[PDB]
Amino acid sequence: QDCYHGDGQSYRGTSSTTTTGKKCQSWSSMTPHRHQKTPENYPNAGLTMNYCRNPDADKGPWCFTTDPSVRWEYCNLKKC
Ligand SMILES: NCCCCCC(=O)O
Repeated sequence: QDCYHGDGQSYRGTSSTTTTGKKCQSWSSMTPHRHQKTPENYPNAGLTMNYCRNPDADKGPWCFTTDPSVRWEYCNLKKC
């Protein structure tokens, strides 16, 4: 099962697609979106490849988007 539990900071699945069906930008890529959500900045977060994560304590997993126009979105993951 690829779901999450409550806030999903726990998650470590390899779901890398947006809520709207967009590819997730890779965490360390500063293209298209430059940001500070790097493993250098969050060594415990699991800010690997381009999978949905929660380095910020948000309500659920998300990622930056490869759509230059859409900086970030929630992930297409379910609460389990
Ligand atoms: N936690 C949801 C919003 C992500 C904001 C990304 C930021 O620009 O650092």
